[PDB]
Amino acid sequence: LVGANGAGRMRIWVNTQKYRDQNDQEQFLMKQKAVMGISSAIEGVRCFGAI
Amino acid sequence: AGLYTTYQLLEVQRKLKTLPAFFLQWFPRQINFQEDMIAFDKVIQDVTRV
Repeated sequence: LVGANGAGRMRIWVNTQKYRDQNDQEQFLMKQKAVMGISSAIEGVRCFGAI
Repeated sequence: AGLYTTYQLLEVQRKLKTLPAFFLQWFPRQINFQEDMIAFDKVIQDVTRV
């Protein structure tokens, strides 16, 4: 959803993936009844401790 | 006339119906075999569990 000069450009995705839960139930990876906005500036780090 | 009405036979009007192939487009693989039966092995591996 973008304005002419490129302003305002929300970029839309839909997530419906289901993973197999620990109880073996199948549940949605993304909360289906909700919307998330996120940016690369979350700068998340995948963090691994000592084995 | 009198004994019988004369006629001209004009060309015969044949109507050869057919059932042209539509579904056999999704069955492109042909196997002619003398074994009794055909066998498939189907395998599902869910790899999405946490």
